[PDB]
Amino acid sequence: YINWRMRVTLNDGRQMTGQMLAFDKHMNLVLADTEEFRKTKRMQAKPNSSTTQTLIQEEKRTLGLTIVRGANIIALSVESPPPTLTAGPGVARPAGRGAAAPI
Amino acid sequence: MTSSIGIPIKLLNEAQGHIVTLELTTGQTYRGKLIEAEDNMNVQLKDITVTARDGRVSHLEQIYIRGSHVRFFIVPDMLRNAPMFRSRNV
Amino acid sequence: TPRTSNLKAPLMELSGHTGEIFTAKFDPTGTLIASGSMDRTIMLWRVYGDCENYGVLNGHKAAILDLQWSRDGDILFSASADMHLASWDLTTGQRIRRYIGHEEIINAMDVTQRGEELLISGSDDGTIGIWDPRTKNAVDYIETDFPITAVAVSEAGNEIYSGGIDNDIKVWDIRKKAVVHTMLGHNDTITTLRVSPDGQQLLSYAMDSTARTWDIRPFAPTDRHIRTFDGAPLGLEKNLIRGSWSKDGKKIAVGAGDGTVVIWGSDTGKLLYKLPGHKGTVNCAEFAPDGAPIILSASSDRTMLLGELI
Amino acid sequence: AQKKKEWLRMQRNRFGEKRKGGFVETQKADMPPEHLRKIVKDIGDVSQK
Amino acid sequence: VPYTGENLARPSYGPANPFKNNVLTGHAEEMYISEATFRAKHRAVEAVGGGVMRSNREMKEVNKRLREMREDKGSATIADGEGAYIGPWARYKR
Amino acid sequence: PSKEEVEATAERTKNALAALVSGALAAQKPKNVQVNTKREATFVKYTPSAQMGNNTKKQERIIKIVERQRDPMEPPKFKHKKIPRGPPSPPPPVMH
Amino acid sequence: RLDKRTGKKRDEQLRYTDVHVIERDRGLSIKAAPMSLVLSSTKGKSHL
Amino acid sequence: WAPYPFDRRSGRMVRAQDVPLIKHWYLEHCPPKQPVKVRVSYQKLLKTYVLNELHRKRPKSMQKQSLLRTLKQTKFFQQTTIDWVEAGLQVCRQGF
RNA sequence: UUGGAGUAGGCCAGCUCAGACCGAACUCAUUUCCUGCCUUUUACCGGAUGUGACCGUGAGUUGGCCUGAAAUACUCCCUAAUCUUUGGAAACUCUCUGGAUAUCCCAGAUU
Repeated sequence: YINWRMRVTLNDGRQMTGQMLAFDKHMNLVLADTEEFRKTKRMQAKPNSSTTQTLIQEEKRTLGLTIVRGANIIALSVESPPPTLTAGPGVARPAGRGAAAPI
Repeated sequence: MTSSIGIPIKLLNEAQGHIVTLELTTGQTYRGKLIEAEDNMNVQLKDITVTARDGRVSHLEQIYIRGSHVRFFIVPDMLRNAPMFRSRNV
Repeated sequence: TPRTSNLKAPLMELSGHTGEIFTAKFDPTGTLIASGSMDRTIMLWRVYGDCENYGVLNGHKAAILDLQWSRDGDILFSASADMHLASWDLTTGQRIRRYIGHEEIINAMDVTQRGEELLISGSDDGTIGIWDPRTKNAVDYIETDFPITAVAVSEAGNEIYSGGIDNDIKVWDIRKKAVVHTMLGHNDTITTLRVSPDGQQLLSYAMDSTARTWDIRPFAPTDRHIRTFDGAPLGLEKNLIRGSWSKDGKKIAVGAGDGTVVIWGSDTGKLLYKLPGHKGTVNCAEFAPDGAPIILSASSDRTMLLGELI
Repeated sequence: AQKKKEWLRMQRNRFGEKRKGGFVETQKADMPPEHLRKIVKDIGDVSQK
Repeated sequence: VPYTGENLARPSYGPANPFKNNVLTGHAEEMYISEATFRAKHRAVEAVGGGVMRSNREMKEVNKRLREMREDKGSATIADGEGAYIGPWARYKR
Repeated sequence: PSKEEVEATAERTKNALAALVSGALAAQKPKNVQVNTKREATFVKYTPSAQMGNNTKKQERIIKIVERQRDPMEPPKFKHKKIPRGPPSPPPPVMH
Repeated sequence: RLDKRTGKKRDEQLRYTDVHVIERDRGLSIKAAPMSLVLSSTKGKSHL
Repeated sequence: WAPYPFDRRSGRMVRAQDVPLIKHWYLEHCPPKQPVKVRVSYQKLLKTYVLNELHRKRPKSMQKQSLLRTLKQTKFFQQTTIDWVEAGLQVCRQGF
């Protein structure tokens, strides 16, 4: 499953997605073109509605080539897949069906 | 069964002399030149601009950080093309 | 005759096999021809542009009696008298794998063009084999008492039409491993079994030189016949002559032992064509699947004729 | 039953691997040396008609 | 055309001659068949027993009478004298 | 003539002359030993006519024709005969 | 491709940076010869 | 430090006539105090070696048919194993 | 540590490619010249220049033979004592900051 594009759940609930390159016995991941995904539960209170909207808003960050330790990994999830025949000795030429037998 | 050094630790050994950014599990973020690295992820750095979640912006020189207290490094993009990531045909 | 199709010539030869050509097919796109022969090779030709031989597959220990393009057009399927089947990658030209377990010569083989992908291998040990094209072992096999020379898979993907030396077209259910009904009328061994492009009629040519079209629709009368066609004699060779349907289903073509391809109208019954040009038994007569009036004949004079219908 | 036997025999004869060219092929084998000895002794000085 | 059915269906007009072959003795054309077909048909004509319906046990019986008509093959471990190996050079009694 | 007819005639004439070159090269230096063990048979469908009196329709024949195995050591079998020249083609009218 | 070599030629030194025909025939270097290579240290860091 | 092929421990086998046993005698410097005839023979063997190397031909070679294998393909030649003296007597009598 | 696809050795024959070192070895013929010896030319002399043959060689591939082995066997790549893998957790409260702002609630930080 080397080079498959994967998403990683971090210890503090963060997400680390991108193109994984390597792993070892301690489950430490070399992960290319990495995007860190963060969730915060905001109480967006509209000025007209008294009910504060509970919304888990999403914020982005780019890091590139990353190396995460296995002591802080939780789970490993699939994100997405990564983004000799010789010629013959035969010949071809025009031909006709010959003279059909007149029946 | 000789203890082979893992590819992540090999990439960390490649990353010395470059500018790396370390995020710890104890809340600190360091941007600095990786001077020294070990097989158990203990790292000695030079430049280290500091950034935490509570906003502890500071600058100083020389640090030793143990590998158990860290979460993850970020290393330059060009280290993706290291020779360790090319499959040696055996 | 003026030009009808987009060919370099109105009719032209393809040669280079050193043995009898037993089966020839078409790309689902209609741009590639794959032919297997007595000389244990498969030749891959390009129809359009310059008519160029572009591939040879060499993995089989005996004559290749069948080969079938997949639903996409990158995988080739070979049934061969070395008691094997084979799946071939037509990008690297290598063999993907071999399918092993048949105890006699495989005469027929079919893949499902709709739904899940399966392989239908009838063989002289009286065995139909249902194979998955990813595992080298058979998913299932239905055992009969007579050698089977022609198989076909239905549109629904659960019915197997099997013809053999018992002079009957048997319709079996895959999940039940039992014949749902037998279809009689022939008196010599069935050589081909082709379902219509719409799936409403069945064509069956046999060794009595009669090609029969049958009503195949599930709510049909007791006699599931339609029509009988004469004029395609089988000569001295007892080959497995395989016919085909046109895309619109109006015409049927069957190779003859005189070197001719006899084309009838499926609904009217007139002898629309008797095409000469071969010095041996025409083993295969195929229509272009991409709406073209193109007929390909493969014959045991080691040759194929690509012609247009005018 | 007899048709089945005839069909099986005909197809095994035609499409068997042992008869790739129509016939059973063997390797060119070595003759006993006395065959050549007798030939050379018999023809001699090539003086007999 | 001229390979369609209505072209082959029309006959040649006019009367018939009241009074062709490739060679001087007949018509000979080049044909392509399998080697096994020619061998099997030539064998069916040539072999005395081509046809005549017969299973394995009575064919083995005919082989047994044919074998006991022949001379004794001999013993291969006897190198000299009576009982010496003659083998396939044993002739049929007549 | 246009390039199409010119190149078609070039192909036809060079195929004929290539056959002649192959024949001349075969004649010029023989290939030491003149044997060919790739003796592939030719099958002929021969339909007999009626001859020598009787007019019964004989059964048609399938004939296997194979080249005969020739001794590689055999010299040329027959001498060459010097036959005088035949008459020329009929001469044309003299159009003076 | 050096192991596809037969005769006395497989006993020849490779001499990669000797490319002058004088260098090949005399068996010695006559010119300076630059190369740029990626070589690894003991710790595993590649340098140019 | 032994000369070829004695510094090897594996190799390919060569033809018996392809082993020159005394070639290094005249590829090396001649011993001191030879007769004039021996020195002249050394120099002429050197001349033969140098002319062999200067005219070292290596053009393209096409499909070469082996004579003995082509003869072995036919029915007119069989194969056996005999004493070399018997083969020499046969060859001499045949040529006679 | 495992899966997937594979199946031995010896020999024979065909085919394709390879001199550049196919060949750690060495011949013959021949075109065009120049030289030598020569009454004439075959056969010769010995240099150049090309051009062919012949005695051999290697690799790949296909078919066959011989002795076996018999799902045995072999094969390739591949995936509890501190620095990770035998958890300093769990739970709740207080304080502070922001939104709401009269509170409840929640996010972050800290104990």
